Amino acid sequence: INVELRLLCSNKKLLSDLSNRYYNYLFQNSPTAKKPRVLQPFICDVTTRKSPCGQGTATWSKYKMIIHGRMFALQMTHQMLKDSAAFLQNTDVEVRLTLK
Amino acid sequence: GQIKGKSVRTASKVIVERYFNRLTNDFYDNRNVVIDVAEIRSKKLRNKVSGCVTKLYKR
Amino acid sequence: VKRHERVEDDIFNKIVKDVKNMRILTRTTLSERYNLSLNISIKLLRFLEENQIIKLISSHRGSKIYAGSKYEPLKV
Amino acid sequence: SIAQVITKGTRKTAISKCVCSESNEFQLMVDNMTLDVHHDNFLVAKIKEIMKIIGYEHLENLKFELTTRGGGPISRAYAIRQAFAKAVISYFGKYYDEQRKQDIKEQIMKFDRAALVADPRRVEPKKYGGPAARAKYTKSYR
Amino acid sequence: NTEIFKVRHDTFIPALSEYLRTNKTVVPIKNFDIIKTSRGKETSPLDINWYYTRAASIIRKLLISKAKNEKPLSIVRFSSEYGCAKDRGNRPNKHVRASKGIIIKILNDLQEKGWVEKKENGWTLKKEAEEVSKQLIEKLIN
Amino acid sequence: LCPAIQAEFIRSKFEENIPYRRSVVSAIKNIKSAGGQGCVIEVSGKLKGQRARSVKTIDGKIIHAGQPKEEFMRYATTSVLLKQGIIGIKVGIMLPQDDEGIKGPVYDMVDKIKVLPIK
Amino acid sequence: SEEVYIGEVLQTLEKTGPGGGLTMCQVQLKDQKRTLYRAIMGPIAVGDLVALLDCEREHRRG
Amino acid sequence: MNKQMIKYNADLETTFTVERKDFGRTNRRCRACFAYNGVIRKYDLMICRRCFREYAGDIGFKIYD
Amino acid sequence: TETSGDIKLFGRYPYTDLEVKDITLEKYINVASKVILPHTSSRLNTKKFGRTKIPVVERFVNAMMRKGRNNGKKTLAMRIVKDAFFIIEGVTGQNPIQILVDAICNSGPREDSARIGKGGVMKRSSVDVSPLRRINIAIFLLAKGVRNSTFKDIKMLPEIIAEELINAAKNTQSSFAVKKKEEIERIAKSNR
RNA sequence: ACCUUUGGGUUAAGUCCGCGAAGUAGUGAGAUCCCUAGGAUACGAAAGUUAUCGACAGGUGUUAAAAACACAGGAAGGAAGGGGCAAGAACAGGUCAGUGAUGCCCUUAGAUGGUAUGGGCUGCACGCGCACUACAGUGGUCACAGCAGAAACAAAUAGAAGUAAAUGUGAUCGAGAGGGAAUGAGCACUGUAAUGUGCACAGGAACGAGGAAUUGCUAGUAAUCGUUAUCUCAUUAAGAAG
Ligand SMILES: [K+]
Ligand SMILES: [K+]
Ligand SMILES: [Mg+2]
Ligand SMILES: [Mg+2]
Ligand SMILES: [Mg+2]
Ligand SMILES: [Mg+2]
Ligand SMILES: [Mg+2]
Ligand SMILES: [Mg+2]
Ligand SMILES: [Mg+2]
Ligand SMILES: [Mg+2]
Ligand SMILES: [Mg+2]
Ligand SMILES: [Zn+2]
Repeated sequence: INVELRLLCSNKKLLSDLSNRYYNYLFQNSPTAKKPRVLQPFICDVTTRKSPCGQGTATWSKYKMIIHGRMFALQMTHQMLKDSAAFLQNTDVEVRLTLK
Repeated sequence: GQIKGKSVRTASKVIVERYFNRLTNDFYDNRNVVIDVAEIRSKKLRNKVSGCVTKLYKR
Repeated sequence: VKRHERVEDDIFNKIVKDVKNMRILTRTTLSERYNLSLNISIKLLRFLEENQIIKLISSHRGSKIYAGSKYEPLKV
Repeated sequence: SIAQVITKGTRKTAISKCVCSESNEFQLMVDNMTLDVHHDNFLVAKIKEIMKIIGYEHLENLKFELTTRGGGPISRAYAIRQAFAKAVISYFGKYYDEQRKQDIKEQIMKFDRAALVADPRRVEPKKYGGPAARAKYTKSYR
Repeated sequence: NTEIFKVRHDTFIPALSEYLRTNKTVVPIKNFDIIKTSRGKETSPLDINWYYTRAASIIRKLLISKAKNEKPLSIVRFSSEYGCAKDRGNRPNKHVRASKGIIIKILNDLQEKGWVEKKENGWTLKKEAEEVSKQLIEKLIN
Repeated sequence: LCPAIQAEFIRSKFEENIPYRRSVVSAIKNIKSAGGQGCVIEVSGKLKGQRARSVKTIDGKIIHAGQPKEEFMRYATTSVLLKQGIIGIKVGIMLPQDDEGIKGPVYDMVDKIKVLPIK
Repeated sequence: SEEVYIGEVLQTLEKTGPGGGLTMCQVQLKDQKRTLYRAIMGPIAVGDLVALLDCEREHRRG
Repeated sequence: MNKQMIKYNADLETTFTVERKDFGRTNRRCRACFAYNGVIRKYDLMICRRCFREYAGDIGFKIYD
Repeated sequence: TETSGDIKLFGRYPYTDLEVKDITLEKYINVASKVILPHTSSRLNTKKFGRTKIPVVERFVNAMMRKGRNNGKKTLAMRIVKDAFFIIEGVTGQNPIQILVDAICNSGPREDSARIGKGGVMKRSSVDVSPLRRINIAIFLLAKGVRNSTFKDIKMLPEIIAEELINAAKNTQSSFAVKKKEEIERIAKSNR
């Protein structure tokens, strides 16, 4: 019955498009469709001096990479899970599944 | 240091010269007119334009 | 001269006569009028507030304030 | 169900929640302690201040529980004071006539606006090249 | 009910301390009269009965923990509760824990009297230790 | 519209021993003809003697500041080794607006205002 | 001895002095016809009352 | 490599083996340039602060704020 | 606990029937705003005359958080002044508040020295102080007198507060704050 | 050669308004972006989260325009606050000791190339730059509570990394019981190796508020107080970055 699908992605526009596409698919099948849950973004960061030597005013930069994520929890029969999984390929988004 | 500037002022004058029949004293009316009549993407710019249009109209 | 570590009988006698008609009195007064140390101004002052000769009017943290026989507060 | 309202009050990084309810007797608890048992007097002074500009007859037949997290000892007392202040106005608007809400609100607004609105004030971030938000490290010449 | 919060800590900790000593429920560590409570402290305690104030305050930590339904208390938790700021010469002061040996001895004494039960992830109260506290408070507030 | 191609056309011409001026002028024509709304080219090094210099060229519209630079601007850098030292080449191109989103952004710059005509 | 005159400020004119610390002001005395020109150094609002030690010493430059 | 050393006990007759722990600069050379100094070790990068800034945008790091 | 009546300072003092008693000062001294404890966070400092609307005893405790090491210790200041009011109310016999008011009235210098010369050398001259500056200096002097008096002396700090404030209200030579007000006015006159 | 023309008002800004032998488009500024403050009708049955929304000198009063201020309502009021990005031209400014970036000169089996075991980079008459603890009572000591940014913590009988500290109440001490420098015989830890670190006992130096000079800082700022599942890191922070 239940499935939880994690769409994980370090680009916001892609994840927004792919989730809108999958939401449209859900509402076109109409199994009591719903929005995705927007997850707390993972943020990995590094802070370093700009100059390659000691000279000048010490100026510092913070680089941060953001891994966005969205979860769909959903009700489907096993055939529809097996058949719909054909949607979950050729994406820069990484896709993962949980089941009970 | 709140000066409208040349882009905003040019656009505002073109609007009053052509839609005077549609404007009133009210900022909230005037903003509904510029949201229709113009292509302004930035939220901060459409407030500057609609504020400038009310001032021109009353002059 | 340095301060003292006793309240001898004749200093004790005259302090009783002196504490009446004084208003607010504090650790320092006993130690700067008479020659007593702070460690013996505390002990004497605490004694007189058990004997009902003086009355305590504040004791917030270590700051501690007393009153004698011619004190009188404000009235509404 | 018993008549109730819930409110939230904020100061710096402290957040507090107040629940307010119908009662036969006026009752108030903070950190599970009554006002006559609670260990910090600044909190107790800030509570009895706001309880006197509001008339005692407006706090009658009413009960309060305050809970809070974050900030520190001075900031939480103001956070609690806003949560308490907003509960009475919320209850009057919901369970009595709206004129009494307006009357009470004029009194609190005359006394202190910051009892009903939250200060947006927070600590400023540290920048590089100094110990804190604005102070610079010591330049030298010779 | 959460009966403990109805009385002030600086009346409760001194009150129980006498009931402990008059029944010898906890026994002093060897050299209690010259040992310090932490490496952060400057000198040994001014009260000879400091060991009993520790025992009285340990049962208070457990009563309030039970009142709020927290997870059981560990030897590490108690060591950080009693911690302080250590003096380091020519360097900033730094936070340091209490010494475990005192706390271990108190908890093992209380185990033998049936006052404290060891769980897999901490220590917990027992019926007798709850009822002593209950019957004290019922006199003390009156 | 690819700066990484054009920079390699430039690097080639240095090895072919052709003047930097002629090479750069050709590159700018190609970039503009293909529809780029502007571009920047800089050459730097021991280019005409023992004293090193850099020569920079600008054509059309180029954006330097803010978020509009991240969506309209494309850059490449390369270097060529010669008998006297390394000569460095920088190319930047500003993409055209494109309503189907192939050649550049769909939406034009955030600060441009357009007022509709009347019936 | 505590002689004093009370005067009402009617106008302010100029920020004055090294660093612009002072303000030139016009003051009328409360119980006399006299109206003076004076420099004052604090923040001043029109309709303030100020206490003078002399009714005569003047800043003629105005 | 985890190298091993022999050591003798107090009798100078019985022998035992102990392992050398891998620590210090000797194995943490920059993956782009073999440098021993200014190596960022976080997130299992092993890249020096000079090399990081030229490659950061290829890896996918950005300066947002 | 102690009371169920109207708002009194430290829950003790009357908070009514208060007179300034110098018309030059009237508008700039807040003895209106009924507060139980001399503490407020009211954000008036970001305004044009907002620091003149802060209540009187508040301005007076702020003056104590000084000498560097005591920055930020506002609770300590309240503890100190509370005790001083007990000493003063006792000694004087009148609302500590009227002692504080009269201390300010006397301790502000009325005439001052300043550089006037613009288009040449800077020559010193007498000048006349505004109402607001006059009270700002009064608090400053009262504070500076107290701090330096207590430094390496056996007497308790709340007691020194009572010594100075009485004397100041009574305009006696005994006050550090009053003496230094005479000095400034004499030098001002010398440069007249 | 070169100048585009009369220098009057305004803004942070040739930012703009007037007027002109000039007129039209651009770069730079602003806008945009990121964080902080307010906002479900969405999602969840847990009680939060996120949000294409909200402010424009818009309203009144100030009698050319551009603007500015004072009130008022408002979560928020004059660039909303704080960052980030950021013209053209320059400089014989710094780095060949970051680079399988690199020209030219030099060395190249008795090496200026590697490796291994040790020693130095940490030496001490002395002049300077930047930090850290102080000179007490607005203190010191004992105990007891109690609160962050949020959430990670085998065990330990004197003691030998960890989940705040200022702070709140009561005691105490009484004017070098403030202060912890050089040093003694010890007791442990990390390590391939102590020289490094922790702990206990003794010891108790200058310093009683600083000459000529000199450095930042306008509000949740300065100063105070702790903390780093941040960086260095086997072990080492009195350093940076939060
Ligand atoms: K260059
Ligand atoms: K420096
Ligand atoms: Mg110390
Ligand atoms: Mg731009
Ligand atoms: Mg600028
Ligand atoms: Mg022109
Ligand atoms: Mg910008
Ligand atoms: Mg050079
Ligand atoms: Mg060295
Ligand atoms: Mg000491
Ligand atoms: Mg360093
Ligand atoms: Zn590298």
